[PDB]
This record gives sequence, structure tokens and C-alpha cells, in this order.
Amino acid sequence: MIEDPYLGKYVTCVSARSTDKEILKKAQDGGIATALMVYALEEGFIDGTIVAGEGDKPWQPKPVVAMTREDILKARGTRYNISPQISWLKEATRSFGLDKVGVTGVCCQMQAVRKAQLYPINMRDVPGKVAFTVGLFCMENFSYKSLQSIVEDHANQSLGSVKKMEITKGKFWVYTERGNVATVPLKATHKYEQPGCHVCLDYVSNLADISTGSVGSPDGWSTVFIRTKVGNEIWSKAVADGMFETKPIEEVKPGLDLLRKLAKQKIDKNQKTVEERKTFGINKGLRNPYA
Amino acid sequence: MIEDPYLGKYVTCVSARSTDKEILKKAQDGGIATALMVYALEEGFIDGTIVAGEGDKPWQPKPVVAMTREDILKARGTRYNISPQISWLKEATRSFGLDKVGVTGVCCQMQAVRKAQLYPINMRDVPGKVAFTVGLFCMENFSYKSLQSIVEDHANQSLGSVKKMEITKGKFWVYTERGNVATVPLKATHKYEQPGCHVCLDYVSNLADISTGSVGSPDGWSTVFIRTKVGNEIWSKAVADGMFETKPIEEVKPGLDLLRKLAKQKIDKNQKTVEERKTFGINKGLRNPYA
Amino acid sequence: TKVVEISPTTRLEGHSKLTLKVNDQGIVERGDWLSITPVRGIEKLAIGKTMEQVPKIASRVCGICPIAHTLASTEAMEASIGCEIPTDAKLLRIILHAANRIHSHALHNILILPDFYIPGTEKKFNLFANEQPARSVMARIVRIREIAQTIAAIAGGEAIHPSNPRIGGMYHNVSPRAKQKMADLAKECLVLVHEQMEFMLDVIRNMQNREFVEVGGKQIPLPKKLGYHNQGVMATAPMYGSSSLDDNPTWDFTRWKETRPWDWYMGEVTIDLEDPSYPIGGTTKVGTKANPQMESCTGVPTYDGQPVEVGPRARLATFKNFDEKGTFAQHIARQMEYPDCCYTILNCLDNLNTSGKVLADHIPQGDGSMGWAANEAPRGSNIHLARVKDGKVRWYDMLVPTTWNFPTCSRALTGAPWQIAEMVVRAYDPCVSCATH
Amino acid sequence: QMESCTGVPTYDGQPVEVGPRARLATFKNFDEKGTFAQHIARQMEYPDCCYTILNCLDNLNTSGKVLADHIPQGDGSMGWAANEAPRGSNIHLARVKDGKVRWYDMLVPTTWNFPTCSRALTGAPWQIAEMVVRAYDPCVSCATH
Amino acid sequence: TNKIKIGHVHMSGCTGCLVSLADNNLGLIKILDDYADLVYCLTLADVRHIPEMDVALVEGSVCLQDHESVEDIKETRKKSKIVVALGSCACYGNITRFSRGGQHNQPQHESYLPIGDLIDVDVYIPGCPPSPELIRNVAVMAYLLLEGNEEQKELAGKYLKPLMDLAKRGTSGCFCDLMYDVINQGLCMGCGTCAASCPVHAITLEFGKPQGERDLCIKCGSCYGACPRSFFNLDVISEFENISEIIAKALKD
Amino acid sequence: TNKIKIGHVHMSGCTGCLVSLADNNLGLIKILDDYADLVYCLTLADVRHIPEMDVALVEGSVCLQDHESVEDIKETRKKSKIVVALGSCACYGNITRFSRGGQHNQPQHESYLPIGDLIDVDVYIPGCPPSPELIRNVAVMAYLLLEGNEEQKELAGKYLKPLMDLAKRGTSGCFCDLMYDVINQGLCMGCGTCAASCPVHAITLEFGKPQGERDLCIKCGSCYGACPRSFFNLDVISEFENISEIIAKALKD
Ligand SMILES: Cc1cc2nc3c(=O)[nH]c(=O)nc-3n(C[C@H](O)[C@H](O)[C@H](O)COP(=O)(O)OP(=O)(O)OC[C@H]3O[C@@H](n4cnc5c(N)ncnc54)[C@H](O)[C@@H]3O)c2cc1C
Ligand SMILES: Cc1cc2nc3c(=O)[nH]c(=O)nc-3n(C[C@H](O)[C@H](O)[C@H](O)COP(=O)(O)OP(=O)(O)OC[C@H]3O[C@@H](n4cnc5c(N)ncnc54)[C@H](O)[C@@H]3O)c2cc1C
Ligand code: NFU
Ligand code: NFU
Ligand code: SF4
Ligand code: SF4
Ligand code: SF4
Ligand code: SF4
Ligand code: SF4
Ligand code: SF4
Ligand code: SF4
Ligand code: SF4
Ligand SMILES: [Fe+3]
Ligand SMILES: [Fe+3]
Repeated sequence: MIEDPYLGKYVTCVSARSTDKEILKKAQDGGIATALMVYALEEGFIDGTIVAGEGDKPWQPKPVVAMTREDILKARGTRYNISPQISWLKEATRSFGLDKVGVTGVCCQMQAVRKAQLYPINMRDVPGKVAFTVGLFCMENFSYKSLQSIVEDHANQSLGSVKKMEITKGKFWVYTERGNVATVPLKATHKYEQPGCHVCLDYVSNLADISTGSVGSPDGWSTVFIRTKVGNEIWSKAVADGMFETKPIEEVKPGLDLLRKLAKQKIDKNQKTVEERKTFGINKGLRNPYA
Repeated sequence: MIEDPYLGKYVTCVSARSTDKEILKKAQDGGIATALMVYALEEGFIDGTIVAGEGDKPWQPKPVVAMTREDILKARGTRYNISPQISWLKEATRSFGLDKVGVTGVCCQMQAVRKAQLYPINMRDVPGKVAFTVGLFCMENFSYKSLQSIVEDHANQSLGSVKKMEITKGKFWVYTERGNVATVPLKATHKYEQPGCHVCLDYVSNLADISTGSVGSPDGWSTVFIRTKVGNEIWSKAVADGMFETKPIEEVKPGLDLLRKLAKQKIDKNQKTVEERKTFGINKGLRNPYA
Repeated sequence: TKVVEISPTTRLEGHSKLTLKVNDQGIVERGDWLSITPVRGIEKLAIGKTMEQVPKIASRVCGICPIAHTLASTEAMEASIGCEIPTDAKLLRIILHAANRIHSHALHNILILPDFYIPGTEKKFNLFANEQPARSVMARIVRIREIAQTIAAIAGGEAIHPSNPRIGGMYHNVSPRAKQKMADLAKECLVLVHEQMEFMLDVIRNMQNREFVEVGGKQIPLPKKLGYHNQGVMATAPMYGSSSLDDNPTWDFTRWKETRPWDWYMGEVTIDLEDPSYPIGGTTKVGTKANPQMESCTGVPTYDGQPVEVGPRARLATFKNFDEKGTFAQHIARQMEYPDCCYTILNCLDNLNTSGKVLADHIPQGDGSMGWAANEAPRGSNIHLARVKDGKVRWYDMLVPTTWNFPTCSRALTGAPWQIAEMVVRAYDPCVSCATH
Repeated sequence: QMESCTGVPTYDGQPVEVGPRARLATFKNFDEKGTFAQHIARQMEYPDCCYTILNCLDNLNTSGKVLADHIPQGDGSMGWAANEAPRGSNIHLARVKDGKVRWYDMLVPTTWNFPTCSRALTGAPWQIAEMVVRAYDPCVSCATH
Repeated sequence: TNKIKIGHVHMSGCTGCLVSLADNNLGLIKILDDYADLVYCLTLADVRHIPEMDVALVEGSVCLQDHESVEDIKETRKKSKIVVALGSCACYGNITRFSRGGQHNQPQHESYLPIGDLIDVDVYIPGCPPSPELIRNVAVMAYLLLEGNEEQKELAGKYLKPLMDLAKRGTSGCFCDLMYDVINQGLCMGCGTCAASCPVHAITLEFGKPQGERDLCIKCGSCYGACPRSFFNLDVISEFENISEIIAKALKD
Repeated sequence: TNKIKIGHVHMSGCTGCLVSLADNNLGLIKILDDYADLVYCLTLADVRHIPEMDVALVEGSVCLQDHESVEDIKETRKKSKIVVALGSCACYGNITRFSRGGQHNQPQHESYLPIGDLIDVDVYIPGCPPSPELIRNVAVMAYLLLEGNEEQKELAGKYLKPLMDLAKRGTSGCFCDLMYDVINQGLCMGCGTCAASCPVHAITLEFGKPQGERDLCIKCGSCYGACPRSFFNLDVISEFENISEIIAKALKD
């Protein structure tokens, strides 16, 4: 068990991509989040999972309890605006009748699940029915109006034409279905970020069973942390079953060196913000949820 | 100006009854509250007044802005349950278009008006448009369910047959239209009293322009305090105009001696309650609005 | 005549006391069982609130039977506004209802067994104790209640204060997987409740063959007609209920009237008999004044001008002409209701369409018309009445089973040795928070 | 572009002027423009207010009904309403369903006038740019909402 | 004596508070003529930066994601002898409690707090809109507190005490005040004053007791303020005829 | 070590809190077998008067006009090492905030307060209904706090700290918590946990932000409790796998 001060607690870290070519056709990166949930369903580690499905406006996610391989695949690809994944957490155990709930989401959503497991506050039956969590890396998120403003104004693209969006190499990238590419400098996006992201002290989904993301791995690949006993059992079985190609992370460039550095910048910048809240006023401060 | 520690501030106290024989036919006592408001309207000291009109259940009062002599007379007689008189105080100056508002009510309602005049909190135009207040003596009040329970159970009377109710001589009295009388010992009524009456430190409507009540005067007569400059101008004119018979209170039995004693028992009993609130819990107390 | 008082009662829900006049032998001549639970006042605070909120507040009257108030309140709103809910919403409400009856009757087994004897012996059940046969009985009861709460949670959204019911039907239908899960659990439960039922009936039959029971180390004789009264019974359905929307409602509001305790309860008395040995803590001190008319916290609903008995025996007497009365007869009738709950769930699941609609397409807002709904709660007929206008509750009234049973059980106390007055009370499975609301 | 707090409503793809001059130009073909013309048009609106009140009072039935007998709860349909606020056309748009607002939008006069007044600044000495602004009678809390 | 110095500071407000002050008509002109100099008010005058003030009338709440706003409210505390939260937004957040971001052209402008959560507040004037008469009484009494004989300064301090207690009580206002701190405390006596003060008709009385339409309530704190069982300071209120004549004389020509 | 002594005290509650405790099934029997003696509970046992307790689980609020109730809650503080407000009525008033008297046969039973307004409360278990798992965790951890090695008592004290902070924070609970102390504070991040915890479906998310039907909300305080931006104690919550295994071992046969 490595206990990293910026990458959290984990057993191993590899670079990986799914061997399911259908999944990879529309996965954001390696298809880890989709492949892990499909496999968990077909093997019976879960009987349903919360995923960011398609919503009612283009590129606006809608949380949904998926119970088939087909419904899980609809959630492929990154939506860079808020998806309130945890709103279906209790309901998954009520009208859906699930015994083994999967949850996907970003770092704060992993935190929400773990708080619910230890301090269930009107969350009956949830502690014991959470079966598997896959956490995405997340530097920051946006309101939907923020995302519209970035894509339509700054990138000058129509949302109905966008095939993929990607934050990497210092730019917000927009790919269209007809084959065009537009970029926006990340400096331009800063005003649009969701303010509650600025106290977040968690980059690589420290509290998930398995965490997955893009940084540290070449395109089409994911950096994966296997963290908990649940996470290790499922990953071992999946690898043994042929579900994934892997490479130890230290044989991969830029790997864990860059990743640990981006995690450190996030925590340091946001810890400072948390500190300034304390003296925000005159002889008064703002609340610290971590106090 | 007498400054009595239990009867408040006043210029004189007389025993009085209206000379209007129509008013007296259904007045509770001397007809002072009705006669003063009718006279104020016909003389133009007020252009309307808040009175306890007839409501939707028998013997349940309903506050109303009266603007005619006939509407004022409908409010005659004591309703021993809550009438939220002050709920029409602001509206009287809006859709009713009044410049000179009269208010009738019991001691806490007089207090509400004076608070509104000095600390108007979303009460625009009310301070300067309150023109005349007549306050009733009040030892305690009841919810409507309390009043039903007292009259129907303890007195065994049908509410639809009751002509008058009266608390006097240690008993709650019920008079029926067909000529019967029933009484209830006041001891039996204590559980039913409105709890908020138990911190009330005001018996003879200390803060009204003119205060009026029954105690101290023979049946059909009222004990009246003339307190403010407004109150003295109207009363002087009304007496000069023939509207009232009077007797100095000290020539009247039982007069001010009994009245000052009942006021003292009320204040002492309720001041004790206010004091016990402070240590009501263990190392904690309840709020004191007077603190 | 002397006056003894037990305050508080125990092994029942909520806060009541027994104020008893007894003869020279200690036999009750006239006893009053009365609520001393504070009046939270749900009917008055309801006025002006939304028709969506009032049922969820009314649920919090009681955590054992919240299904009863959630459904009776919602269906009173639906009856006042003229809203007909979809079939699959009704099926889910019935599954919720039957499941909760299982959990409640099984909980009451825990409350009453400490008064009962391991058959053919002089040992009473102590269900806390980690010894047989109590522990295997506890294990069965505990699995029964767990199954029941689980089904309630799946069909009703929450086992305590169900969230799925709403004006017009339900928030959610259930998945194919949930429907299978409820069937699997009901199959398991059916075998268990048949066993628990036979066990309880054997224990009760043994009680009926006893001549005395032990209270505080003394032998207390067991009257043959323990708990008999002449008030008769009232019931609206063997399982679910009825509402003013029905073609032929099975409850008659022109036969009901509610008085204060005044008409039916004793006035002021003074306790002059005290037993400090009454388990565990004794009875009210000699010299205490009591006044049931004034201390009683409930209203007294009547039917044809008299108190009535409600609950399982009332239902079996009304709908099958069950013909035994009194304390042990009440206990018997309650256990006999176990299997109907599981067969009903399974039949409802068989008819449930998991793709079917669960919310009426149109929800009217009401014109002030009166509607009412009866739910046959585990303890008996729970009748909510309402006038809804423009989506707000203008008038609200609640006639709850234990409210009805309070004056009736009081009358059934005559003839009991005062030391087992509490056994007469417990056969009514009292819910004093319900009775008071 | 980034500090501006408002949206920019347009009509036929361009900013427009709203307010008293806009009303007099639309409905009487008032034909003066610019700062002092805006000021003139605003003062000219004073008497209509008092004649209108008096005419409305003359027609008002103080015993008459003031609430519709039936208030429907909505099916999600879009409706809109324009009020000619003192500073110009104030347009609110809404979809109500089951008594709840499902969609809401506000095009407020000073919102409309912000880009238009900006363009009217050309040619002014910068020290009286604020006089150009004040002829629009700006309400910046309105424009932003 | 000199005139005291008064500013109007405008945070995230609607200017209805300023309009309320102005709706004292010749009363305001009398105060500005004889008792106070308006040293700062962006709506009425060209002083661009916050100067020193004896009394700052601060309207609106503070948007935490607007840097200049945060600086303004801190600068105001630093520059002012007495800080008055003028109106329900400044006291209690009011309609900006419901702000949650997401609108053009600043979707990150999400979080608003009453000024008392960022600085110390001496005096509350609650109301939405606040009553012109209250703002006038507070301005007069603040003048007497600073420039009067010790008999006046004693009256002024006693008048303002309950508005200073409100500022120490907290920064939340709602229908539920009447439940929490009046009905639930055993103090409600059914007078119905709360129903008159509510600006949106969210309060009815049912059998003599408050009934609150919480989804109509805009959280202004008016009803607890006006209730005669929140604060009832007998030493002031029983002297109503006297204090009325005093205030009136201070405004007379 | 001995078993700790535990009572269930029933004020103006619905017994749904007790039912929640009982819905730990064989978990409760295991706790009663090995760690705790139930010394008082009117629903389950015949002890008529409040005895001494290590832990009092107190459900319901206090009716100020019911003398025996006021005496019970004071007697409970006097008799108990640790007082736990069990469930949202005891913590926050919940549906009894709306009580306003006027109903037969005690129309004067008008005023209800959470227990923390009458006595000092050590620990809150919020929820309506409270989660069986939470009541179990608190009972186990209270045992470890009193009878464990100092490594356990250190864990137990760290586990309970946020439930003790809630008891010190106040006695009010409402949808508006999420406005006042989360959204308005700049801490909301749109996870939607509040919407899952709400027992009456009063919370939706619109564009990622909480929307509260305040006239459906029953004022239970659940949503602020469950929100991961009310309290998030990293020292405990990041050790979730460990603390889970510890609790489970304490319940294992
Ligand atoms: C706001 C956001 C910020 C991110 N920032 C980074 C970063 O800085 N560095 C980095 O390496 N990776 C970041 N990621 C993760 C990365 O973009 C991919 O989502 C991740 O690598 C998983 O890709 P995949 O091929 O395994 O998943 P896929 O197979 O394509 O499946 C997509 C998964 O992502 C979930 N998901 C998609 N959108 C959301 C959403 N809005 N909210 C919650 N869950 C969602 C879906 O439920 C599904 O589980 C971010 C993701 C999000 C939503
Ligand atoms: C709860 C209550 C308690 C009282 N206790 C005493 C007492 O202890 N000792 C004593 O001497 N007098 C008491 N009174 C006053 C007395 O009963 C008469 O109301 C008083 O003498 C005025 O009578 P009248 O002939 O001048 O008025 P009338 O001409 O008969 O006119 C009646 C007036 O009383 C007002 N009024 C009637 N019912 C109410 C009500 N519920 N709430 C507010 N205003 C109402 C009406 O608006 C009207 O102004 C009490 C009155 C009330 C409402
Ligand atoms: N069963 C039941 Fe309740 Ni707790 C009762 N009595 C009611 O409807
Ligand atoms: N007039 C005006 Fe407002 Ni304060 C503007 N602009 C709007 O409708
Ligand atoms: S930066 Fe943190 S708070 Fe914001 S969406 Fe990502 S994981 Fe959540
Ligand atoms: S006793 Fe006091 S609080 Fe009660 S109704 Fe009379 S004047 Fe009002
Ligand atoms: S308190 Fe009301 S009038 Fe004053 S700034 Fe706020 S919204 Fe405007
Ligand atoms: S103003 Fe206060 S005392 Fe009067 S009815 Fe309203 S809450 Fe009760
Ligand atoms: S109920 Fe009315 S007066 Fe009271 S806080 Fe709400 S909007 Fe303001
Ligand atoms: S918190 Fe909810 S379940 Fe617990 S006593 Fe109160 S109403 Fe019942
Ligand atoms: S649980 Fe908290 S952080 Fe998450 S959406 Fe609700 S208020 Fe915002
Ligand atoms: S919104 Fe829901 S969870 Fe939050 S306090 Fe209200 S009823 Fe409880
Ligand atoms: Fe009832
Ligand atoms: Fe807009």
C-alpha cells in the first residue's frame, strides 16, 4: 500500500486501455470507466450503476441508473459540466431493487459516497449496498452556461456539431463531427469555473475503489489507480479475463511524475483558498467544511 | 397625569355609559367601544376603524375594516377567543384609502399598534395614519376550540343559542336567547387559556388613547381611562356633545380599588412566569421579549 | 371502592396511564385508560398547507404505522379533489400496505410475549435473554420484520415515512428486478409468518387454559371473560380500506360523531391505593389528584353514539363473523391476519405492470368539497377527512384506530384484577401517538 | 467582453434603443435623436400618466371582480408579456407547467440600451460620456438581474 | 454642533432601500439641511470612492465572487463609525439567498451573504422595502446619539438598542422565525401583526395562529421584526406619545 | 469491561426513531448481548422511571405546556453521562415546528422545542427517519469511547466529533441550510447528495444547483447533514475501508 500525500492511498498504478473495440470507439480515453462497469455487471459484482447519461440539452449530462451493458455505454465521453450523480444513490436501492450499486463520478462524488457509508443521514440501506465505485480525475468543472459560453463564443463552435471535448496541453479542445478542431487557452476559461471547485483538495479520486484519468498516459490510454480490496479483486479478475491491456506506469511517459505534480498544484492552490476563507472578512471569516 | 404602576398613565378615570339606546341594546357593558368609534367616524376623527366583526362560525370573531356606523355596531359584545385585529392595520391605508385609522382591541393589540408607530418594520404609512385607539381590559383569552369546550361541555349550552358571555364574579357566564343562564367556575377554564397570555403585563390597555372595561362599574356601565391627548380631545368633545353619562370613578363601587388590585394580581402572576422562563431548562432558559 | 393508578403504561407505543376504581378484592369496577401524550395538533396545523405537504406531515404522527397516515391522508386529498389514480399505483400502495401490516403485527409479538408463558410451564418469555426458545423466536420475528420493511421500502420508497406515495399515485414504478425481489422476499416471509402464527396461537391457547398469572411475585387470577365489553366493532375492509370515491363506500360518515373525553371519562378522583412493588417502579403515590376528563389528550369518536372496537378482531368479526370477544380473542384475530399479507403481496406483484403508469394525467385542484378515505391500519380503521380548495387544505380531520379504542378498552377493564389491567390494554396493540396526533 | 455583467438582446440581429424616445418614435414618429432628444421625449410623457389614471378611475368599478374564477396550472407552453417600464420595453418570457416555472427569461430595458448607448458614445468628448449615458436613464440592477 | 456625515453604500441591492429613504420627501431635505451631510451616494452624487462616514447606510448583500464588492464592504467597515444594514438584503440576504449562479454573463456569481457575515454590523433596519419612517427615526436618533445633550443620547441609545440586538442575533430572516422564536417559545398571542407586515401576503391566521406559505416567502425577516413578541422594549414603547412629539419637532420648520 | 447502560427516552416523538434502532435486526441483539444493557424504554420494558444511563437516546421534542415532559427532559440530563438527540424531532423540532395548538383535548399544547433548547446535548443523530446504520455506529462508538483501549477511544472521539459539532451548531434544520451555509458560502459543488437524502422529495437540481420546495420540506435537517460540504472530516472519511471493517468485526459472530 503506497500512501502518497497527493495521489492518496493505492496498491498499484498502471497505464491501461480496454480490449473491447466497441467501447473504445467513443470512450474519452482508455475506456476504463465503461469497461469496468460493463464487466462488473456481466460478472455480477454490481446489478446496476449510476452513470452520466445523455440529458435534454446537447452536452448536458443527466445521471441515470444503468442496468444493461447498452445503457452503460451511452454514458461514454467527458461532459465538462455538472452531473449530480449522487441524486440517484438512495433510489437505486428503493424502486430499482438493487443489492449491489455501482457509482461513477468525479472526486467530490466519491467523497459523497464514502460520507454516506460512514455517516448515513437519511440514507438507510445505502452503506451496505454500495458495491463498487470508479472515480474520475478532475481538476475543475463548469456550469452548463459556462460550457456554452466557452464552446460557442471562445471556440466558435455549434454544440450540436461537437463530437468530443478535451482539456489538455493548456487548452480547451473542441472536436467536431465533420472533422474540425478548435482550441481555447485555459486562461480564458478561469472566470467560468464552478466556484465550489476552489476548495477541492482531491485530484485523482483518492476515495474510489478504482480511479482513472488521462494525465500521464498517451492518447487512447488511461492512468489507473487500484486502491481498495474491492478495487483489487475486480481489476485482477478483469485483467485475468482479458478485459484490459496494461503497462506499469513507470515505463510510460510522462507518467506519475507529471501527475503527482499536477495533483500538488491543485491541492496547494485550493488549500490556500481554504486558508483565505478564514480571514475573508474583517474580524470574520467564511466556513471551512474541513475544520 | 397620574402615573399608576398597575393602571398605566392616564389623565382621568370615570364610570360611563353611552346615551345611544340603540347601541346599548347589544353592547357588552356601557357601549363605550362602539359609541366612541361611531362618534369618531361621524365627527371625522377617523374615516374607518378595525373592529371584531362576525365571522364564519358562531361566536368566532373576524377582524374587519368598518367604515359606516352600521358596520361598527355589528362588532358589539365580547368574543372570548382570538381576533387578529392587527392583520388589517396596513391594508386599511392601502386598498381602503383611509387617512385616519381607528383600532379597537385588547391590551397586546394596543401594544402592537404602538410598536408599529415607533418601529415600523415593513409598515410604511402606518405610523402617521393611526388616528385613534380604544383598548379593552383583558385578563386572558382562549382559542376557539377552548371556547367551544367551555361553552358546550362545561356550561352544556349550544353555541347557536348564546346571546352573551361574561367572565365576572369568579365564573364564566353563558346567557341564551331563550332566557336561560349557565355558569362555569373559572378554575375549570384555566387549562384552556391561550399560553401566550401568561407573559402579558398589561391589564387595562395601558397604551391605548382611551381604555374601557367592566370591572369597577355596575352592570350596564364601564370604567374608562382617558390617557392620551388624542383620547382627551375626543372624550371631552363627546361628553360636551351629549354622547355619554359619566360619574367620577371614586363615587362608584367597587371602583378603582378592586380594579387596581386585579391589575396587580395579573402583573405579579405573569411577571413570575416571565421570571421562571429564564431558568426553564437545565443551564438554559426560554426567551424574554422584554429583556 | 379505592382508586389505584398505573402511570406510565409500558410495552405499547407512546404515553398513557390507567386510572382505576377497584372493589375490596382489587377488581376494576370502572377504569379509565387515557392518553397523556402532548397534542402535537396535526389537524389544526394542516389548515392552509398544501395538499402535497399534509400527508407527509401526517406520516410523522407514528413511526410504526406511517403507511396508514400517508395513504389515508393522500387518498382523502384525492377523494376531495376527484382524482382517480392509475391501476399500477394502486397495486403498489396495496403491496406497501400489506408489508407494513406484517412488520407491525410482528413488532407487537415482541411487546406482548413477556406477559405470556412458555406453554405447559411457569416460565414467562424473556426475549432479551440469549437462551432458548426465546432466541430462536426472536430470530424469526427479526427476519419477518426485516423482510416486511424491505418490501415497504421498495414499493413505498421508505419503510418509515414512505416517500413514493403522492397526490395522483406514486413517484415511481419499480424495476423488473425489484418486482422479482419483492416476490422472492414474500415467498420467504410466507413460510415464516405461518410458523410465527402457529407459535403465537399455541402460546395464546395455553394462556386461555391458565387460571392465574404472576405479577410482581403474586398470583393474579385470570377471569374467564377477561377484557369483555359490549361496544361491538367497526371495520371498513379485511385488508386495504375504502374512500368516498367508491361506488359503495364501506364507512358511513353520517353515523360518526366526535365528543371530548367529557361525555365518556371520569371526573376528578384521588389515588388512595398504591403498590410500590408493581414492576418496576410502583404505581402513583397516594394523595395524587387525577381527572381523566381533563387530562385525557384525545377526542372520542363514536359510531351510532357509542365507542366501538377497531382492529384485527373488528375486521374478522365484520367480514367473517368471527365470534369470540375479549383479550385473548383480540390476540388470536391479530395472528390470524399474518398469511393474507403475504398472499396479497404475491397476487399484487403478479398483476403489477412494471411499465405501467403510476401518476394520474390530471390532478384537479379542488373546489372545497369534502372527501374522506379509510385505511385499515394494523390497529384498525384510520379515517382521514378533508376539504381541498385550490390545492390547499381548508379543513382536516383524523379518526385514528387507537383514538377509537381508548374509550372501548376502558370499558373492557371492568372485571379485571387491576394488576393485569395492562394485559387488557395490550390486546388492543395501542399506538398512543396515533390516537393523539 | 469578460467584465460586462449583462447579456445582449438584439432585434433583427442588432442592438436597439428602448425607452420614452423609442415609444414616441414608434407611436408618433417623433423625429429627433440623441441625448437631448431622449431627455425631451421623457419629459413629454408626464401628462399621459395623469390623464390615464383619471380615465382608468372613471371606468373602475369598485364592486367589480378582481380575480379570474379559474386559474389554470399550465402545460409547459411558452407565453410572454411586455411591460413598457419607465426606461423602455421590459419583456419576460415563461413556460409554466403544473404551477411551476420550468423556463424563464428577462429582456430588461437597460439590458437593451447598454450596447446601443455604447455606440452613441462615438464623437463625445470623454468628459461628457456620462451625459450621453444619463439620457438613457440607466437602471443597471435591472439590466443585470 | 456639526452635521453628522452619512453615506449610502450600494452592494447587491435594488436601490429600493435608497428610494425608501427618499420617500421621506421634505423630511429628508430637512435632515440634509440641518443634521447631516450626504458625503457619498453613487446614485445621487459624484464622489467616486468611499470616504469617512459617521453613519454608513449599506443596502444589498455581498457577492463572494465579486472582488470589488468584497473590498467595498470591508472598506466601508474601515471608514465608518456606525454601520447600518439598511433593508432586508443587507440584514438577512432576502431574495439573494436564492441566487445560485449559472446566468450570463457571470455564471460564477453564485454566492451572496448578508453584510453581517463579512463585517460587524451596529444596527439593523429590516424590511423589504424598509419603511421610510424607520430609516428617518434611525437617522435622527443617530444624530442625537452623537451631538445631543446626555438626555438625548440616553434616549437615542435606548431607541436603537433593539435594532442593535437584531444585528447581534444573526443574519437569517424567514417566516420560520415566527415558529422558532415566537409560537414554539410560548409567546404568540394571535394579534396578527405579522400578517400585516408581510410584503407578499405569505401569512394568514388560522384559528388565531400564523400559517406560512413558505414557497411564497422571500426571506426578508419583516414579520419577526414587526411581531410585538420579538422585542418589546417597554421603556421606549410606553413613551410613544412623547417620542413621537420629539421626532416631529426635530423635523418641524 | 462492563456493558454500558443505554436508555430510550420518548418525548413528543413518533417511535419511528426506536423502530429505526430496532431495524438493525440481529445487529441490535448483538449489541444488547455483548456491549450494552437497555435499562429503560417504555415501549419495550417495564422500568417506569428514568434510571441512570451512560447513553440516553432521546427522541421527540418537548411540549412546553406539558409539565411531565419538561420534568422528563431535565431528569434525563441529570441522569445521563451522554445525551443523544436521536432523530430530527429531538435535534431540530421537525414536524413539531408546525404545531400551533388549538386541537382537542389540549388546545393549550401549542409550543414545541427541540431538546437542545432545554438541556445540553452531546451528540446529534439527525434524520427523519434516522438511518439504522447511523444509530448503530454511534452506539458502538460510544461503547469504544467508554470501554476501549486508548486507540479505540481516540477513533471513537474522532468519529463522533462532527455529530457533536452539529449539536453545538444549533437546533434548527431546513432546506434553507443548503442556501445559508453551503451555496451562499461558495461551497456547493452540485453532487446532488441532498436530493437523495431528502425524505419527501422536496429537492431537485436545476443546472446542477439545489432547488427547494419549501412548502413540502418538513424541516428535518437531513440534507445539510448528508451534504459533503457541511462537515467533511478527512481523518475519518478517508479511512472508510478500515472503519468499515472495524464496525463489522464488532458485530460479527
Ligand atoms: C469535469 C471533469 C473534469 C476532468 N478533469 C480531468 C483532468 O484534469 N485530468 C485527467 O486525467 N482526467 C480528467 N477527467 C477524466 C477524463 O476526462 C475521463 O472522463 C476519464 O479519463 C475517464 O475516461 P474513460 O475512457 O475511462 O471513460 P468513458 O468510457 O468515456 O466513460 C465516461 C465516464 O465518465 C463519467 N462521466 C462523464 N462526464 C461526467 C460528469 N460531468 N460528471 C460525472 N461523471 C461523468 C461517466 O459516467 C462514465 O462513467 C475529468 C472528467 C470530468 C467529468
Ligand atoms: C378576551 C377578552 C377578555 C376580556 N377580559 C376583561 C376583564 O378581565 N375585565 C374587564 O373589565 N373587561 C374585560 N374585557 C372587556 C369587556 O368584556 C368588554 O369588551 C369591554 O368592557 C368593552 O365593552 P363595551 O360595551 O364598551 O363594547 P361594545 O360596544 O359591546 O363593543 C365591543 C368591542 O369589543 C371589541 N371586541 C369584541 N371581542 C373582541 C376580541 N376577541 N378581540 C379584540 N377585540 C374585541 C370589538 O371590536 C368592539 O370594539 C375583555 C374583552 C375581551 C375580548
Ligand atoms: N396501526 C396504527 Fe396507528 Ni401508530 C394507530 N392507532 C394508525 O392509523
Ligand atoms: N424602468 C425600468 Fe427597470 Ni429599474 C430598467 N431598465 C425595468 O424593467
Ligand atoms: S474540482 Fe473537485 S469539487 Fe469540482 S467537480 Fe472536480 S472533484 Fe468536484
Ligand atoms: S391577556 Fe394580554 S396577551 Fe392575552 S389576549 Fe389579553 S391583552 Fe392579549
Ligand atoms: S431590502 Fe428589498 S428594497 Fe432593499 S435592496 Fe433588498 S430587494 Fe431592494
Ligand atoms: S405578530 Fe407575533 S404574537 Fe402576533 S400573531 Fe404574529 S407571531 Fe403571534
Ligand atoms: S413570511 Fe413574509 S414578512 Fe416573514 S420573512 Fe417571509 S416574506 Fe418576509
Ligand atoms: S425524527 Fe421522524 S421518525 Fe424520529 S420521532 Fe420525529 S417524526 Fe418520528
Ligand atoms: S449535497 Fe451539498 S454540495 Fe452536493 S448539491 Fe446538495 S448543497 Fe450542493
Ligand atoms: S428539504 Fe428535505 S431533507 Fe432538507 S430539511 Fe427539508 S424535508 Fe429535510
Ligand atoms: Fe382526530
Ligand atoms: Fe435576461
